[PDB]
Amino acid sequence: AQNPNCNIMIFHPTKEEFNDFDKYIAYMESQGAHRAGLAKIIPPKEWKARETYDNISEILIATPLQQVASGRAGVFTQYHKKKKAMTVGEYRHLANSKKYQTPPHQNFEDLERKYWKNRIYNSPIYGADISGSLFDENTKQWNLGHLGTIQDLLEKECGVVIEGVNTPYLYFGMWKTTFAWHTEDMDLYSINYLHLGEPKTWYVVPPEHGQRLERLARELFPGSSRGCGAFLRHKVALISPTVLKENGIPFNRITQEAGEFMVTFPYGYHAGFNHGFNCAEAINFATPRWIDYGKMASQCSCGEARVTFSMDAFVRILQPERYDLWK
Ligand SMILES: Cc1cc2nc[nH]c2cc1C
Ligand SMILES: O=C(O)CNC(=O)C(=O)O
Ligand code: NI
Ligand SMILES: [Zn+2]
Repeated sequence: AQNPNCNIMIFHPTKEEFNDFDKYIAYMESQGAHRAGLAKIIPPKEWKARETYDNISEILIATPLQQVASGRAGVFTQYHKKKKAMTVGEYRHLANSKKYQTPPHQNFEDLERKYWKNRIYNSPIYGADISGSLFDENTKQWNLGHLGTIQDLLEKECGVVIEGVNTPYLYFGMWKTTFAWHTEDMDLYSINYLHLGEPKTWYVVPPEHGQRLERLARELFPGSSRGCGAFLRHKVALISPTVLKENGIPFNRITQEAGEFMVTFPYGYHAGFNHGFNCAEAINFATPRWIDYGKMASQCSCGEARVTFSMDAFVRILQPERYDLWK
């Protein structure tokens, strides 16, 4: 078996290898990349997402989210308080203000220490889940707005035709902005391109060990666990690497820099934080190997977790018992 220790692998495709997206994902998996739950892909040196990021300041963040923490430094939840709309230019200015800017630090490790020590005492503002794309329409390779759709994957594999669409989201971050422990909707893959700005640090649990994270989460957030059989779907729970280590949970970490892709694999729990002002674009996707994970995906039915229009069809076809129980 390839990659038995479930290490995060880093790939450097040539421009020739960067032409066929599906083929390269399959190649990464042939090398065991999926066992980690997360992989980094550094694009060919000749490749660009777009010519410049010069004129993005007029993008609107209709509903910026203030991420307010509760708990202790290594075990906390966050809720999102909606704020008034602001442009990306205004958001960038806010991110660089004295109140919100990245503190002095020695290196990524020092900054990581500061994040876990001090995160809960601040409430950074995140621009999340903004439908759109910053890929130039003429970018032919790894254009996250031009991927084959999950609906077409399901149709090719299973012969069922379903409603629904599949488009990218933009994420504008600042220092300490946080993404909670989660797998993707329907335990899909995701791909994430860091367009510009400061780095993003990721933590990930190997898919084969996901239940270990679930069990720890039930112990650490016992009320939440009683309220919902899949409360990590709510995307509000954080657990630090120190607490994971103390509880013997297998995980890895890596920092993504501007110009790099990350892929998360089916049922790879991940969490992380932004180092400073940045912009990422992400979208879910599927492969034939995903289908069995989609069938097994745990669902929130307490009502807290958002179920998109397109998710409906996934549940209806892959999980008809769970769907009927909904209805
Ligand atoms: C181990 C395991 C547990 C799961 N629970 C939901 N999907 C799953 C997929 C795997 C692989
Ligand atoms: O970047 C973020 O804020 C969170 N992104 C993801 O969880 C992802 O791409 O799968
Ligand atoms: Ni994700
Ligand atoms: Zn729930």
